[PDB]
Amino acid sequence: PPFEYMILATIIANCIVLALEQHLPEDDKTPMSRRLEKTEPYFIGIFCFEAGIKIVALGNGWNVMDFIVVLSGILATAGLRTLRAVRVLRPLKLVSGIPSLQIVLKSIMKAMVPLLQIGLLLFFAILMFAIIGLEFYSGKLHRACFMNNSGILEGFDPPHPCGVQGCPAGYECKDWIGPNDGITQFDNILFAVLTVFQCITMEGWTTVLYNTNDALGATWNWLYFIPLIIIGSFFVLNLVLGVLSGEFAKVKSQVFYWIVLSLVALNTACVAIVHHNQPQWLTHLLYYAEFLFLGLFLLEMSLKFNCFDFGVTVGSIFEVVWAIFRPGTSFGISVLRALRLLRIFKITKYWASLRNLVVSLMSSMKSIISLLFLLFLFIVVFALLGMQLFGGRFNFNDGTPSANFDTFPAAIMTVFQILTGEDWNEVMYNGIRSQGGVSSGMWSAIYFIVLTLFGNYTLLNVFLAIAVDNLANAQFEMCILLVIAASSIALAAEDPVLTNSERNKVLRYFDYVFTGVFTFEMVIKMIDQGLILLWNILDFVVVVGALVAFALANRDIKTIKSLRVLRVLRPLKTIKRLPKLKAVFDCVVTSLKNVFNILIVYKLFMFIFAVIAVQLFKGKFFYCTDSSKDTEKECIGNYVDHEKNKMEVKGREWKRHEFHYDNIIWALLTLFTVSTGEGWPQVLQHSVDVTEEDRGPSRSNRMEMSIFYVVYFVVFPFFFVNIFVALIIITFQEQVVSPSFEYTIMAMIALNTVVLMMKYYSAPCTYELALKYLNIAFTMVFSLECVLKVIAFGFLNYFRDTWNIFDFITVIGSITEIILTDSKLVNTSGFNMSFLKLFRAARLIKLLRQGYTIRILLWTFVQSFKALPYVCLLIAMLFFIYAIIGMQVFGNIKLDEESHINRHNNFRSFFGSLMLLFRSATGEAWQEIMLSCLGEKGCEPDTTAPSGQNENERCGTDLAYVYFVSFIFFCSFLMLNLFVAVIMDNFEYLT
Amino acid sequence: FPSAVTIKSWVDKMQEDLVTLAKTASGVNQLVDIYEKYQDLYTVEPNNARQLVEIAARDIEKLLSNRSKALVRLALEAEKVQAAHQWREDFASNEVVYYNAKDDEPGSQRIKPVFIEDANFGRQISYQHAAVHIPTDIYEGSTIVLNELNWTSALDEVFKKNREEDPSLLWQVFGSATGLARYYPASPWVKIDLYDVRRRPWYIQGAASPKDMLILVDVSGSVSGLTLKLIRTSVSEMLETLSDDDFVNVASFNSNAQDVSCFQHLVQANVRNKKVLKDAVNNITAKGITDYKKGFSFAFEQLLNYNVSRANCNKIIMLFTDGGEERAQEIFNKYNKDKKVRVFTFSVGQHNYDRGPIQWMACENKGYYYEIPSIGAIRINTQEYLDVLGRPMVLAGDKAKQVQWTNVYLDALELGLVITGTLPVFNITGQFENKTNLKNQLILGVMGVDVSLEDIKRLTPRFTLCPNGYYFAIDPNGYVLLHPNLQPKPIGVGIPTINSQEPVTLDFLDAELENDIKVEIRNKMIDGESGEKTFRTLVKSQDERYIDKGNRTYTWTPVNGTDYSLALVLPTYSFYYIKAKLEETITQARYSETLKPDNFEESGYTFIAPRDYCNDLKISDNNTEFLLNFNEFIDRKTPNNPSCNADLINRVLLDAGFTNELVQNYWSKQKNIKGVKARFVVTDGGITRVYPKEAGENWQENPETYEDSFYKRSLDNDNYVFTAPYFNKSGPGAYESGIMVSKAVEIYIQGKLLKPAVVGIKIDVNSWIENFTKRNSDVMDCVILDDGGFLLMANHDDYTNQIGRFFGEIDPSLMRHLVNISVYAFNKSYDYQSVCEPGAASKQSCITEQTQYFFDNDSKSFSGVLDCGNCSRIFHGEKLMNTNLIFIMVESKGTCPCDTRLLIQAEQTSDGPNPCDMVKQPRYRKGPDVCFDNNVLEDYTDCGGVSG
Ligand SMILES: *[C@@H]1O[C@H](CO)[C@@H](O[C@@H]2O[C@H](CO)[C@@H](O[C@@H]3O[C@H](CO)[C@@H](O[C@@H]4O[C@H](CO)[C@@H](O)[C@H](O)[C@H]4NC(C)=O)[C@H](O)[C@H]3NC(C)=O)[C@H](O)[C@H]2NC(C)=O)[C@H](O)[C@H]1NC(C)=O
Ligand SMILES: *[C@@H]1O[C@H](CO)[C@@H](O[C@@H]2O[C@H](CO)[C@@H](O)[C@H](O)[C@H]2NC(C)=O)[C@H](O)[C@H]1NC(C)=O
Ligand SMILES: *[C@@H]1O[C@H](CO)[C@@H](O)[C@H](O)[C@H]1NC(C)=O
Ligand SMILES: [Ca+2]
Ligand SMILES: [Ca+2]
Repeated sequence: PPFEYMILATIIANCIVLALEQHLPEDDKTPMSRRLEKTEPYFIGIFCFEAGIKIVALGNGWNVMDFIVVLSGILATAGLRTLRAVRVLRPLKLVSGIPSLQIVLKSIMKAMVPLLQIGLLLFFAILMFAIIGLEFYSGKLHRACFMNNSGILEGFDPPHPCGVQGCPAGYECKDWIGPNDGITQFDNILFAVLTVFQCITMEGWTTVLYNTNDALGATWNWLYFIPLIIIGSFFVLNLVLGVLSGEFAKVKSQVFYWIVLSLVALNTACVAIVHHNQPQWLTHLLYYAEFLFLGLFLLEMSLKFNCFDFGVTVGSIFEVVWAIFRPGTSFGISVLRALRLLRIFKITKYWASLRNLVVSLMSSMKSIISLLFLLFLFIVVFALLGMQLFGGRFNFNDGTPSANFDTFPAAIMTVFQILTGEDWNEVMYNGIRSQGGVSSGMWSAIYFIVLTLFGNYTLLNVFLAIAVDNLANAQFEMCILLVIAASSIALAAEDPVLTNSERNKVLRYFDYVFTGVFTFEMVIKMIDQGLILLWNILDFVVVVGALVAFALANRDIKTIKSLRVLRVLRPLKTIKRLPKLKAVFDCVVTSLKNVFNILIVYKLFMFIFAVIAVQLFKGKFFYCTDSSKDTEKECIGNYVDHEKNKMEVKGREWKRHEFHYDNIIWALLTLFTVSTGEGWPQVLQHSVDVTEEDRGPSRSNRMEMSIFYVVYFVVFPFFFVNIFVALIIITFQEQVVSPSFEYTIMAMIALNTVVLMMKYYSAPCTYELALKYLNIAFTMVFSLECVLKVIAFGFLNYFRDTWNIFDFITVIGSITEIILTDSKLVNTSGFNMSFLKLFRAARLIKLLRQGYTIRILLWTFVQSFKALPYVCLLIAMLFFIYAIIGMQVFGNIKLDEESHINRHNNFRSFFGSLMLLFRSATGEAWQEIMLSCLGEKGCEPDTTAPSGQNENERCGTDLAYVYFVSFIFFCSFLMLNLFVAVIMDNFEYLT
Repeated sequence: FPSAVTIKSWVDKMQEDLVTLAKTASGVNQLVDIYEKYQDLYTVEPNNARQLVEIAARDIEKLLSNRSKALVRLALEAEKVQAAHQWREDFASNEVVYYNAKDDEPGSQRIKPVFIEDANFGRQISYQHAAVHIPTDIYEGSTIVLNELNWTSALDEVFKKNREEDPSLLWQVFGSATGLARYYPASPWVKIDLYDVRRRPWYIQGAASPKDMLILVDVSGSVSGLTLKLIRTSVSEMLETLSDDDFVNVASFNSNAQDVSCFQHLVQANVRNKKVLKDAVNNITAKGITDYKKGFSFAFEQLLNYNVSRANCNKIIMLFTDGGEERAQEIFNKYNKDKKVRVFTFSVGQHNYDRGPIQWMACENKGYYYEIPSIGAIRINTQEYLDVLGRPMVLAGDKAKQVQWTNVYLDALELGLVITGTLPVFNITGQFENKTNLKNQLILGVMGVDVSLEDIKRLTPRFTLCPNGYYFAIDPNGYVLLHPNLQPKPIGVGIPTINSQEPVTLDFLDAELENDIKVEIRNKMIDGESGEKTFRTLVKSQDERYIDKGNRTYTWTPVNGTDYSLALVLPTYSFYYIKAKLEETITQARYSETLKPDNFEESGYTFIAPRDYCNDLKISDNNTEFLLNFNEFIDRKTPNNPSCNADLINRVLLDAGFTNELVQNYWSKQKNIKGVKARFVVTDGGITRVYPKEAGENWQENPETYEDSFYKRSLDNDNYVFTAPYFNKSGPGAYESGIMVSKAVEIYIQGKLLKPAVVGIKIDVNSWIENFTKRNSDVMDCVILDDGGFLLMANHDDYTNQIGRFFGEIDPSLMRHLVNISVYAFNKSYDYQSVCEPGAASKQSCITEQTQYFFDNDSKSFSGVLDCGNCSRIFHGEKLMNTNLIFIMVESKGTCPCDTRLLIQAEQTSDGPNPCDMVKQPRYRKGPDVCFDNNVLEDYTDCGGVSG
């Protein structure tokens, strides 16, 4: 019957109505929202009517949902927590309307059985670091130095905690609410779990590390935070993709063709030369050439990826005609004709390879059309829930944020941003603040935690669906080696600032003898091999560069420094010496060769998107320092600045946003930064506000520009990125004894863990006494159990098991901690013993695995570091090399606030450089760091080497672009290779 | 309890002793005898009040006429110069030469002036050119500012010509509508400089006619957050542009329209009402659903009241919203069918709501549309409606060119209290052929000229009349142009809690004690008419401690040039004054010889009055070097006095001769008296002589005779007057000075009463207390009080330590009972110009409640019993004859264990009077009779959004 289609149309109309209304703060309603409320009974009338029709003949979980919805609806109009089960959940009944989406939903929910079990480990690993950080960071983040002396407030825009460090410029610190308005701190177990979880997703973890860095000291906090990123997120992300694959496993002339192929190579060059402030004659030339190309393409269409070249060529005529009658914005569709660059492979061979690639691509793309729609329905439901929860509540005294839930497009944009996982902590802070603050609004973090968990469950199932389809489309050496290590070590112990200091004084001669040994190896190898009769050329160029640097060492301030960078290649020659590292390098190179074909089409699509974005935005990203001025002519002079409640006089400057689309190269860089995922909400905010070619931006001028970023995020990161890992995997298949005592000890340690997770700040004194007494009782019980085990099992044979040895180690450490905790005259405030708390916080390390949690894991249960974890040595070498290069190049930049090169993050020291590189690899503000490490920057003062010049030359180079881009590209590629190597490790187990 | 007759006899003995000692020591009778025995070195002349008031009014009118002539010349020349301009688009080849102030660039070249030091200005000035002030937000070098500088450079010639015509001319300034101000003479500008010439009160008063502004604030839910505080700041800044001739009210609406404050109708928009409205607006919350119809109907109803006093002029509605879809066309088609009310609308905050209906209703009712997206735009967008309001004024033509005078305000360039003339300047370009009429509906700017209050004070001499007499001029609003109680400080309002913009508007009824006769006189003066009234009133002394009753004669007349009204207050015994007639140099030399400081041991320490005797004599505020300068000048300058007025000199030398001969003939006979510590005489000439030269360093009195509180107190009273010393070690003299007494010298020349001087002594406290004993009696204490309830001494020798203290601050019960039985009367006032210590939540200025006590009845004996609870307090009270002292005896307070709240008569900070009910019965005032609105020729086809 057609009675079902009428219900479907009604559901569509109700979804459209729900997508129309907006929420205003403080019981305010727009006049349009009154009309929508008028048609509440009409929509629910037939939803209650359909229940009666289906109840007189039927007497599944979807009918339950519809009944719940209608029951909540009828009770909602009698008068409000009940107006959420009938509104935000109503679009979900579209799934029950049709059986296709019902079958699709059953395909993705049947793959979560191995995923829910392994996700329990992530919660249990989060519980570890929550307890560990609770005993070390509790209540130690409540002192930030303001000292206004006039308004007893202010200070630093990011508040700087004192702890035991002391604010350098002076000041003193009274009570402080907390780092992120008192939300991101380890006060109790619930706060610690949220802080650990929000930094296991690599969002704001650096801010958390730095907040505890200047409150306790920069010595041991890295030991807590680096493993939390490595063993917390790197392993879990690897584990979920590993276990998800576990279920997956088991005209006709050639001359005319050449002419038309070369002709389309000029259409792309004509749209790739468009740039801001181009000459007017260039504009006229391109205006003529566009019409000429369109006419020629239409003529050859009349004469004659045939379908792709059909709509694209025809679309240009419509685009030119439609825009002619409306002078203004020009979206651009002509560059879509560039897809014919794929049909050029037959000339350069590998044509069949591109055919297989493109066939797999279109086959995989479609295989997700139903899952993508099912994905979008959940996005709509979550956006509606956020509107019902945070709608009209983000109107703060400082202005409403760009990521709000006031209107349906805004809520959709915010939900999409949180799903991409970028800056979701900021939106969660805003929601917590809106719902009341830390005192009463912490219940709204559940919405963002649940939504974030679905963002990973989103890409996981989409990646799984790609791989399933992709199979269907498949048919004296030691001494010379040690002298390299000594030279590499000597490369790291330098001061980039103090060019003439004792360390450099004693290191120049060390470098001289290293070069002497290297040239001895040079000279001894020119007789055995007879020159020429490969990386030996690399060794030769390194040695000749060293010789040249020595030659013109004895002008010498900037020219000679570039030659000294060549010595950072000393760790590279270790690859040839080690056969075990040579194999890993060979595997990396062959993996790059195997996947290089997809990189070509990826680059082509990136070029197309950048060309589209150049015409879409171009010179619209300019702005003036004060919002009043809208053009460069008026943006001149001085203006009064009311920012941050402080009145000041500043000069007006016509500036440009850091990341823009003026050139093709600038657009490519911006798109790459967006693809990495960092800073893309800011780019979207800048792009939405564009007004005209040479005018200042106006907020939310055109919100339709977010469609570009939605399509870009659907295509490039969500689809092309996991095509690499999927196709690499495709080319991969072919290569004491009593029961009561045992029960009590297992149950007793459960109580100790519970006792462990109840310490909290500002607890009553009697609470602390009870906690201490419980700890003492548990320690005594453990000592009694250990002495019983020793008596009944023999002292020497007691340590015959690793678990028993570990348990005995903690018990002795527990006794030592208990005795020394109270102490008396041996307080020794200097000798503050704290590391023995690790045994108390690791008792659960043994309490775990009641069954087989490890076995539940795949990479952890099966041999992890069998042989493939040898690739980890290659990543360490890359980090070392880039840290050395950064120290040598950017190591002398002057540190300042209001920039991403400062005391917390800089290149001054080797370990600071490694921390910066790790932060960039995880990805926090690597684009901002690259911006800070640019040319004409301040220079750190050189007390040594006295001279009459102060400014001399400006430190900071313009090679930061290539440096950072290449670094993160190499890091991502090596991470992908590490993942496929772990797949190597567990190949036998999964079969 | 002693008998009444015995106490009366004891009091009679004490008062007889005190009076006899004062009479025989001060030597008043000798001074009277000598004054009546000479009668030849001076003549008595009348002080006819009517002629004096007429002369002063004519002088003030002439001064304001000079200022009006200068203003007219400047305005006409500016109009003519601007009519012939070319509007060059480039100034790189033809640089503009001008001096920019506040400097320590392409398109223009600076000027380096000499900056000589010149009198009548406290700063460095240059007469060679005119300075230019450009506000921070406005950039010099743009086309508008460069064209303005080029066409306004022609005003320097007129500035110089005006200066040469009247050398006693203060700042002349032309305030451009562009934003820059060009003033002459050139002088450097005074943290962040927020000055803007378009917000100054004189510019606001010259830009447009008075208005009837009514502010509508949308307080629906959608305005909560940043836009709410933006709206609050915008409303405060908009209120800051309103003067005392405008009437304003603030309303809010969210599905219901109501007033944000206690006013309920249009109010006078003075400082108090403006502060009340600001405090009410800063405490509103956003909640509900907008309803434009209700709010607009409420505003239109409040603009059509006419029950209360209004301006009967520009009626404007300020709508502060964010956006919406409702247009409320029916409301506008109902109330203002003929469009008699302009509607100005503002869109505040960053939002994306529909601005269509807002713009439509803005520029359909002859109004304008403005946008305030941030804090920076608040200051500029809240002053631009005066361009719209001024279109009928410019369209009127020559009729709308009248010099207007502002309220007394502190000068922006640190010159003191000044008033400013004002004349608008019209864009007349294209009027030769009468074809443009498109940008000629805006004023070019406003011309202004400053008049210092010292110039007006110079035209009303006060040294020919007694210190109790004075002049004062009044406003049509009732404020005082000049008055003895007007001070160069801002008037306070509210309480100064901490966690030069406003004028000094002091009403006549707040300058001195209010009365029904005072109100009638003020009303008769405001509307403008001659008159004269003599009556009996109570006047407050200079120190806020005493109130005295005296007969006054008020003579007033209007100044014909302007709307001011001038009155002269003149008591009895002051219609005739002493004028010295003498021209022989021998007498002048023999009178001036007794003034050198070295000749003080045999004549007594002599003070001088820092009066303006002539230009070459500088006032130093030292009185140790001023006297030396004065007598050196009189021994050096020729007696003919070519440039030194001889009336003051002759008076001071005659009075010096009289005082010296009195000291030599009488005081030198008795070198020391056991009961007298110092003997002083203060005269109308301006000299105070203290017989004991030593006593000199203890004389903490103003050298000027006309500023001595005891002098006026003794002038008013017939009998002797006792002055209570200060308290809490306000200086030396608690025990080393004594109790001051005084007595006015009455003189009869030909049966005509004259009071030229006062004499008195400083009675030693020890001798008087010893005579009082003839001590530490715990059964009873006997005290002596004066007019004001101030202690002189007691019998416990513990009240004696707290000398000169209010009797209620130590024994509140007896003081309260004395007030209750109507032996003392008290009146409270408000001091709107008083420095206040900041409170909780430098120093600020706030209202202060002042109280004074004085004798109520003429009865002499007051006896009764105080009932303080389960105890009896028997007492008696007797007032000493021929003085201002009262002797009361009470029993010890220790017997009756009771203690009430202490009664304090001091500078009590306060916040009243409450202005919610003040506006219900406002004081009478007269508004301007000239209005400019509703011209048919007005364009009003330009909204605020079509231009954008
Ligand atoms: C007193 O009134 C007179 C007129 O009654 C007035 O003189 C007029 O001044 C304006 C400039 O402010 C002249 O405008 C010319 O015409 C247009 C309009 O400004 C300008 O062309 C561009 O116009 C756009 C907007 O339409 C503007 O954004 C842009 O800046 C303008 N300039 C460009 C693009 O270069 C012309 O440039 C401008 N002429 C020149 C030489 O710049 C009127 O022509 C003047 N009218 C007359 C009759 O002379 C005068 O300013 C008023 N006095 C004061 C103090 O303002
Ligand atoms: C406006 O600027 C112009 C150009 O600077 C002035 O015109 C010049 O004035 C000088 C001085 O009298 C003459 O010598 C030139 O011949 C004028 N014309 C030029 C330079 O082209 C003009 O005087 C200025 N307006 C006013 C009111 O000063
Ligand atoms: C200015 O006013 C005075 C009186 O105050 C008058 O005598 C004089 O004529 C006026 N004009 C000039 C130029 O002084
Ligand atoms: Ca991030
Ligand atoms: Ca609203």
